[PDB]
Order: sequence, then C-alpha cells, then structure tokens
Amino acid sequence: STGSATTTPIDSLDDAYITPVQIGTPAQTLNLDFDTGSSDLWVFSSETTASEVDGQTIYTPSKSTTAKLLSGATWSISYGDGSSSSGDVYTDTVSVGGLTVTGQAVESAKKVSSSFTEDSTIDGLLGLAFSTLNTVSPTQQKTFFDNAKASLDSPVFTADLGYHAPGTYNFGFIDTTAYTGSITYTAVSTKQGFWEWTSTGYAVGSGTFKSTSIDGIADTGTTLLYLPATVVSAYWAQVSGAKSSSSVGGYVFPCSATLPSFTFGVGSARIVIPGDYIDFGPISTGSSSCFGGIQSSAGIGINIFGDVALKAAFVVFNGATTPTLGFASK
Repeated sequence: STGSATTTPIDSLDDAYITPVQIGTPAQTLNLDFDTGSSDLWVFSSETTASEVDGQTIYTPSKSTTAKLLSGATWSISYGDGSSSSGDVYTDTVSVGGLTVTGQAVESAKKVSSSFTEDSTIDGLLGLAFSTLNTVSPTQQKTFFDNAKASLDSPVFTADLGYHAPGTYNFGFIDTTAYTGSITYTAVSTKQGFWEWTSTGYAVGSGTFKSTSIDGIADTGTTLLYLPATVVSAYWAQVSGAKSSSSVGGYVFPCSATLPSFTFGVGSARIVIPGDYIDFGPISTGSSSCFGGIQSSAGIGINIFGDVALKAAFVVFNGATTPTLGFASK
C-alpha cells in the first residue's frame, strides 16, 4: 500500500504545516501537524477542557463506531518550545492520503497549553519519530508509520515541504519526479528516538564549504534551523546590520537586507537553502527589524534541521531495519 497527502503552511511565514487526517468511522477529518521530532498522535477532542479550545476541529470518539478506549491509559508530553498536552487514549481507524491503519493509538487531549489553544489551525500532532519516544503509559504505543510499515510497498515516508506553498507527505514510495539529481543517503542513529544524522558541513552564501561534522535531527515539527553558535555567527556576520538580540530571543536583521543562502552537507552532496527562506518577517507588526530563520542551538542540547532546512530538500525517512535519511535538491 501507499498514501499521499498534501501538507499546507498554516500562515504566510510557514510557521508549521498541516495535513488532513481521517479519524474514525464515519471519518472525522482533522488537520494535524506531522512531526518527525515526536512520537505521539494526539488531537483536540470532545474531552478537551472547553476553555482550552478556540477554533480547532475536535475528534469526538463517541461518534466513531471504531473508537476503543484504551483502559486506564494516559499520556503527557512536553515539547522543546515549552508547550504541552495530556489526556487519555483511544484506538481508532486513521487514514492519511488513502493509507489506512486500523487500531492506531489516538491520544485524546484533556488539557493543552496556551500555545496550542491560541493556534486555531492545528487540530493536533501526528508524530513520526521512533516509537520509543511515545508517551503513553503504562504501555507505549506505536506511531502511524510504525503501524503502517509492514503493509507499505517500501518502508519509507517522504517529506516535500513547500516554501510559502503546499507540499507533500508520501508513504510507501519515492516519487522520482519530485526532486532533481540524485538522493544522497546518510546514516541515522535512533539512540535518542530521533531521525538523528550527521551533516558533513556548511557554507554561507557563495563562500567555500567548510567540512565539519554537525550532528542533528530532521524535525518537521520545528520551524527554524538551529545550529551551533559558531556556524550561526558565521552566517549572520555576512548580513549587514544583523545582531543577536537577547530581548527578541535571537538573531534579527534589517528587513531591507538581502540574505545570503545557507548550504548544508549530506555526505558529498549539498542542499542549498535560499536566502529568502531565512526571512521570518518583522519581529512585531510594523517593525523594520526582521527575525532570522537560522538560530543558535546552544542551550537546546541538540541541533535541529527544522522546516527552514527541510523545505529546501526532498527528504526520505527510510524506516528499513537499519534506518537512513535521504536528501535531494528539488
């Protein structure tokens, strides 16, 4: 089997992307944030504290003939941005782009933090990291991909995120028309539960590529590119007027700037992020100061190849017995 679904930016900055997902019988379609940095599929629901719902579409398990309550099970997650959610657990039929998993754990939120409430466009998350990170207790549950894997034509999914435009998540096949040149594959460590890999270096603009190992995670659920302070400083030093602002919370630059590209290495291959992808717009409405899309990972504890990086590539998440990641230009 295969599946193919379009993913759509939630706003004009590509802050996140949402993908329609069918849950239950009859189908209830919710727009979920596919997150390769976490491993829980959780949704706003009829059980979510009413004052914490503000415009989201909710899952109502009592209206699904296929919903089953997982007796006594709970879940609770905290994300890197400090947001969180928790609740109880159902299993139900879940379909993405024509691919169906029966008995998928659907984690129903009883509580969500303010950042989730305040974002009316995201109805929940669909985790695509390794199932070892799943937070269900007492017994951990499998991700949608883990459950679908054995049925797929090939044990892979691909992320093809758009710049200020829709893109595609495919399951079970590689669309050879979706990229230019070849896909370069690189090793993955699953030791921390992430799609963790080692980039072979970077370049700033037209500068010569610097060969250096940069361990990080491929994370569709993170907006920006977070890299070591050395790398990030080298990038912003090429932007006139750029500076790190502790009050804003990162590097800012004059909105009138022409930003250089940023290149990262995948083996001997190279992915070039255009300068425009690094512009995240005015720091506040009407400001002439803009927020940068490449920021320091210092104090996160891990480097993150988030959407800024991933949307410059066609990315293969290969879930074979020994997982790997593939990157192609597009």
